[PDB]
Amino acid sequence: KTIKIGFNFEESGSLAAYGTAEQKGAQLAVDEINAAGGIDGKQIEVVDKDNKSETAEAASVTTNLVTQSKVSAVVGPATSGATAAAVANATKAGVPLISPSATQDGLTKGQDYLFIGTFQDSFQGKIISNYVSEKLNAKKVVLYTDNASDYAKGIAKSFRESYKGEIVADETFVAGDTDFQAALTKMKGKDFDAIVVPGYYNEAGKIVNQARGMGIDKPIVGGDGFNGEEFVQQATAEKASNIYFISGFSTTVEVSAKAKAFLDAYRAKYNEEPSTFAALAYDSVHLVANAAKGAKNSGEIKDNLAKTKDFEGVTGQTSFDADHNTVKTAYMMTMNNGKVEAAEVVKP
Ligand SMILES: CC[C@H](C)[C@H](N)C(=O)O
Ligand SMILES: [Cl-]
Ligand SMILES: [Cl-]
Ligand SMILES: [Mg+2]
Ligand SMILES: [Mg+2]
Ligand SMILES: [Mg+2]
Repeated sequence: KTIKIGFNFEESGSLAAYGTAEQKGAQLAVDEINAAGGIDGKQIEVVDKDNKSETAEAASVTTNLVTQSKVSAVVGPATSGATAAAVANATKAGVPLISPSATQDGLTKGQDYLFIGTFQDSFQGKIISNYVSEKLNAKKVVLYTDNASDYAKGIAKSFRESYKGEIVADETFVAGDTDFQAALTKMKGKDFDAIVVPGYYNEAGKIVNQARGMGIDKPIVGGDGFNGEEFVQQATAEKASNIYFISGFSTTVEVSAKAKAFLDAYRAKYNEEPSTFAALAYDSVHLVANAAKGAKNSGEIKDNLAKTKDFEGVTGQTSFDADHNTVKTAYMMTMNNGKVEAAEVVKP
């Protein structure tokens, strides 16, 4: 027999770069585990569903995975809105759901069936404030945020709380926008030392593109939403200079053997570079597979995940606390000409 595992990922739509990276990293882990004999001698059977980057679809897909497909665990969604919309449906069926990358604070509170593989937005905002203040030496900044996003708003809230310099402009945009001219024009005529942009790649990359196009050269700093090659494609490699952003995976600073092995394996399998989201998803599959060893049913997989205190993976350790959260190493990436040239370990 087999062990059924569902994927619920943003494989198409506005968040596709994130979910597709996770699909690739998760599938690589499954393939390897299967080649090595499966779990308890059972092959992993994947039911891979695309949530289209939509919250209602993420919810519907979860119901179908847990009640029709009758999967034992779900990996994904990648993003916070979708994860928040999926959790109650997994919970009703008593199936654990692990999001490799949903950073919304408090998402796991009281959620016996939700696990989060990454850090939180409060942590991101604090790191951004510390970095722009102490490393970019910024006494004045522009804050430009996706107002249609709880993710972006959470990072912005934390940033404002921590930052002691002057926010000279606190402007907005919304997901789906493709024109940022008015706001950028308004910013240009003001002295500032950096622009902090909480948001996702479709908007952030276009913002970088347009800012640099109109002569704004100062540092543009983002949260984890800046990861991936689609951000660089939107910005264009030329304009993707003086860019800094948070990541949970680095190929150069304090690089572990597991990170090296994953980079090599992903390149061999896909002939592409992995993002931090592929790395987190690869670890999430291993966390579930390990938890499935000796598990008689889905509640036991959940219990076993909750007892995971010392897992070592591609993204360092995973050690779940009582709230199903794990501390994770974070890096501030330095990007020029669309390439990461430096990585610095950072913490609040
Ligand atoms: C892919 C994850 C994204 C960038 C974000 N951390 C979220 O929670 O929505
Ligand atoms: Cl553009
Ligand atoms: Cl400038
Ligand atoms: Mg398929
Ligand atoms: Mg000045
Ligand atoms: Mg090899």
